[PDB]
Amino acid sequence: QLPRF
Amino acid sequence: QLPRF
Amino acid sequence: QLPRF
Amino acid sequence: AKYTKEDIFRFADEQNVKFIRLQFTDILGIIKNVEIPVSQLKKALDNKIMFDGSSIEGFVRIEESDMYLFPDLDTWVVFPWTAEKGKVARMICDIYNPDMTPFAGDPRANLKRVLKEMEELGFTEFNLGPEPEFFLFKLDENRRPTLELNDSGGYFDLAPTDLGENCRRDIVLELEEMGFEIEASHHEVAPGQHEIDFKYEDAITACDSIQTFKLVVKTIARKHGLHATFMPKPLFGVNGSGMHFNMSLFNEKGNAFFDESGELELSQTAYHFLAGMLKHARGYTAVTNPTINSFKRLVPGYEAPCYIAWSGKNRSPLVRVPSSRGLSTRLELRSVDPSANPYLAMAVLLKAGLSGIKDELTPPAPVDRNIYGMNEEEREATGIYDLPESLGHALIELEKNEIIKDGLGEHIFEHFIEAKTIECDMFRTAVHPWEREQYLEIY
Amino acid sequence: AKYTKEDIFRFADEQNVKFIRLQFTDILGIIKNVEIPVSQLKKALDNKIMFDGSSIEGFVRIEESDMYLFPDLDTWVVFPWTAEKGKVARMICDIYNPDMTPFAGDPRANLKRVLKEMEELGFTEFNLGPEPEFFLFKLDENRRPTLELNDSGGYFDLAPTDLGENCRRDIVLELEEMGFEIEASHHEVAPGQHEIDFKYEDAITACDSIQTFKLVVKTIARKHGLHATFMPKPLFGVNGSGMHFNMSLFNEKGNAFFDESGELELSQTAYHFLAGMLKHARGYTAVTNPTINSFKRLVPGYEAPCYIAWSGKNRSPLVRVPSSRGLSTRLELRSVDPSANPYLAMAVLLKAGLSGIKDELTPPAPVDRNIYGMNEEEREATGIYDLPESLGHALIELEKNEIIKDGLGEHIFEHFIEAKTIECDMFRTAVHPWEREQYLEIY
Ligand SMILES: NC(=O)CC[C@H](N)C(=O)O
Ligand SMILES: NC(=O)CC[C@H](N)C(=O)O
Ligand SMILES: [Mg+2]
Ligand SMILES: [Mg+2]
Ligand SMILES: [Mg+2]
Ligand SMILES: [Mg+2]
Repeated sequence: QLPRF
Repeated sequence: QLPRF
Repeated sequence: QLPRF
Repeated sequence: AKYTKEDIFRFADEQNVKFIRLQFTDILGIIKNVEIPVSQLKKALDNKIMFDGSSIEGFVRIEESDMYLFPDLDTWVVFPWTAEKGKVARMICDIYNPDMTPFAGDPRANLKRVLKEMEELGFTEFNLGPEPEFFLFKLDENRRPTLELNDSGGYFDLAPTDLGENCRRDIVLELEEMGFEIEASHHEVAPGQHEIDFKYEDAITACDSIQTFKLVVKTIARKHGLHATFMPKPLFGVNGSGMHFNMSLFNEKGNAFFDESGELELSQTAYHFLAGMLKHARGYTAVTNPTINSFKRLVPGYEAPCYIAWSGKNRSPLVRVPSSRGLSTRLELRSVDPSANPYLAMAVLLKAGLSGIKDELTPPAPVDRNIYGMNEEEREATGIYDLPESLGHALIELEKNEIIKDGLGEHIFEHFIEAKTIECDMFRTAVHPWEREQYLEIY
Repeated sequence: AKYTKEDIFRFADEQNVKFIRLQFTDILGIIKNVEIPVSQLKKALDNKIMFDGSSIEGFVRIEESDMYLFPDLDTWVVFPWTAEKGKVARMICDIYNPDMTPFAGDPRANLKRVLKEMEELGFTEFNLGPEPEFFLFKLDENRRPTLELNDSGGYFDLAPTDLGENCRRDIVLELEEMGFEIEASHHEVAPGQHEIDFKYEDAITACDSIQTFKLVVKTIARKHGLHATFMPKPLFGVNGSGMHFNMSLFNEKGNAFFDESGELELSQTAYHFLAGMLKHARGYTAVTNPTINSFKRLVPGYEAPCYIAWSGKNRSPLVRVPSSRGLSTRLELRSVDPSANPYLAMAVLLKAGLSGIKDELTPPAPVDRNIYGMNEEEREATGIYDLPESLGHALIELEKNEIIKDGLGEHIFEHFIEAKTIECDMFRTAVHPWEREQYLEIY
């Protein structure tokens, strides 16, 4: 879902 | 006027 | 126009 | 009148001072000053010193303008770190036009004008207590600040301890020696973050104390090989620095915000002030948070305010009402950061509160349901609104609001807008290492 | 039909390939691939390979979804840098649902759907010629990119010269060997910036060639100890990198944009396409410029477009009409950057042009008076409008426009917005060294 953060 | 720039 | 300056 | 001319001359003679720093504050909040020998002191007390007023405009100055340097006698302070070759003293000065009229572009004169308006409406004084927070960083070999904090402390923790160091203790001791009314001092949530609280004084005196406190803290931190910074958010993922303002309005009888027979023991004047403060918060957010780094602090999860709401007990409300009552009744605004100009912030806040009182606006109901629980859409249905997310949006909100413009004055408003737009343009076109780390290899 | 299954088997047998990279492009534009041995090639040609389609969604993927890997026979290319232990070949593949239906979230399938709509309206093909520009940086000791450019060249200058190096010459030679139609190659305005031009092919073929060109250029630059980057603006104060698109629309007769009897030798179809492209430019600016760094390129003074206007000869227009006519009549869009996904950009541009043709919109008069001369207010009176200044504003414009949503599809639109809003938030809350060098000692 959100591994960028 | 613009020392910052 | 002026990339020298 | 605490001091007279003769008192100042006697002090200069007895303490053996040879230098006087006639200081003032520009639009951007930087402390500036003209330095004169003691032999000129008499002339300084005659309001005959001329200087370039355009410096008040900051870097956006264009034309040189001559202006007078009316000093304030009550602000006479002698610095202790002056060795023996003559001491150094300062007095905060007012800026006057050559036609013997106070300069409209001076933040202190603008605050005095707003206070005059408040007194015209019927009140006596506007007491303020600030809660500034600062970070301490270790210096490098070349006496340059680094990114390493002085200690890994905690909230109200006894982290610095005894046995040397404890820069907070030395700072508060020298502030007490210099003649500062310090209420308390403690360690903040972030490591290396410290807070020192003041006593409640008048608006002008509180702002002067804020400026002097910044100067003294920076000097003392530099003395012990440290860098004291008041940047709202020096580091990412860590708590920011705030300058919560506890304001109270007084009249002839006493505190105007206190009423034993009112709801929450608050007078109708306090509710009108709350309504005015909340209505125009989107307007003066730019003035209270004038830097780009400021809006990096206004993010959820670090106790900084993010929504326009008031409460008596909530996780990061925009306006908080402390439980203390009586003569200590006050309203706390938490969106202010140490980078803001105290005079401009006080002027705009007083203008908003005065407008709310004059219009007799009804404040919205307080929120205590953890507004962070819902999404933006689920809370936009009620009166909860978001603060501006960037300095550009805050500047737009300033350019829309008229009451804040009236409270700032045309000169200050125009120069502040020009400087902040230049700052925003400079930041927007820059290329940061974040962008390279995110796209240089991927694309 | 350029190749058949038997041709592919014969090629695999004769060139002795042992690895096949079935590749595709996700929403963010990153080239992804599944690697299979040559022994599975037959199965690959039977459209029986299963993989996880959620990877197309990028990092915002949640649930694993099985999807087929329909390959394209005409995209068979054998890589030359494979040593002797078996060669490596690739084929761009289409993504299909398990119910034998093309996946709506695949950019290539979306482009095919838009092309089907265009063919339904009456046209035959959409020829495109891209003009990608890239920067070359020197690697460090640890094979990491540095900030030092490979040469201090100039616009169309003979800077790399002969006698070794000249990475542009080696790149174009290997591209010609691999089977690429290269028109020309030259040095760009910025030092270390180079441009290579392609021949005009179909939309899908042009996008595939763009992806292969990026991959090959990066690999060859890494071969010679260099880093080739397609970042829109790697450095401040220097010219950015663009991917100008020269598009032409064809019908049964020939070029639909050419009319000897029309004004400027342009058909009414060309004018309708211009009107559609200009009307929705604020809408698809987000798709054509998806990275945060992209809007650092869209600043005045570096020949990048900044205003929604078209001209035949002007300093940085949004849409430019080249002087060539006949079968070479085309419209050039200059706002596209190499970081954009070619399929999504072509889909949205085709949708905008098709909507303009269907609505028969009248384009605004061309501007040739150096719009940069006036201020924003002096040009906002006319039809000149500003492009979005940040990714967030572009995302808002996307969320408002409906035709671009229809051209992207619901799946792609939702996932694109999600990923880009995350990118905005991450960048917004970060603390950059710019702030720690502008407000550190100051505040
Ligand atoms: N404990 C606290 O209230 C600290 C709040 C935080 N330091 C701020 O600047 O807002
Ligand atoms: N000479 C040119 O037109 C170069 C344009 C510039 N490199 C851009 O990216 O838009
Ligand atoms: Mg605190
Ligand atoms: Mg507080
Ligand atoms: Mg070019
Ligand atoms: Mg071009």
